[PDB]
Amino acid sequence: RQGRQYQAEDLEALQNELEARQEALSLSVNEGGERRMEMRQELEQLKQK
Amino acid sequence: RQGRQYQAEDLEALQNELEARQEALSLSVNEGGERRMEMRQELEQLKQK
Amino acid sequence: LRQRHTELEREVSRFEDQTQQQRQQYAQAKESLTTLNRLIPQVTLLLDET
Amino acid sequence: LRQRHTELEREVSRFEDQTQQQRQQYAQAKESLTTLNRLIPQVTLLLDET
Repeated sequence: RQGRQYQAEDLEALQNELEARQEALSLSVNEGGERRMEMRQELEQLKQK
Repeated sequence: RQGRQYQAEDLEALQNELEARQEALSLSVNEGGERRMEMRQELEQLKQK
Repeated sequence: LRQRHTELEREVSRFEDQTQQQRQQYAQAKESLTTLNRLIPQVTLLLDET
Repeated sequence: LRQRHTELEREVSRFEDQTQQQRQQYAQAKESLTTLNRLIPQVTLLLDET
């Protein structure tokens, strides 16, 4: 499902790798939405103007 | 470390509640950010006025 | 408008306090949940209190 | 300002997409981690491939 055999024989390290990925999730989203959210307000402002 | 003796006999409910509280993390942080930046834009408008 | 600015600064302070408190607290909750789901994600069931 | 609206819509589309994808893939990887540490949180040691 992720990786194709991908060292399943002893996969411990990959979990820690995923933790980094997990972290990059929040960042990658927390920024993203905010940005669009930012422009949303600006967009509204622009519309009002 | 969390709790002092905290239903270690059957703790799954607590993991579920903490997942809910992480959803709350996301909701609250996004709401606070959007509200504060919108009112910062209102501050800017008031400044120009 | 200066009174509005003062109240707006008060509101900025309130939002920042709320955001801090919630983000810290729920981050420590995140750490605790990670410890549970790592060390004992039903490893207690493997133990089963047998 | 309407041209600014057009550019803003472009940016909104780009960020919306990027966030959708990134969150999907990262959530799937997160679910993969959960499946690991749920089905096999070193439960392979109890399996032990005996």
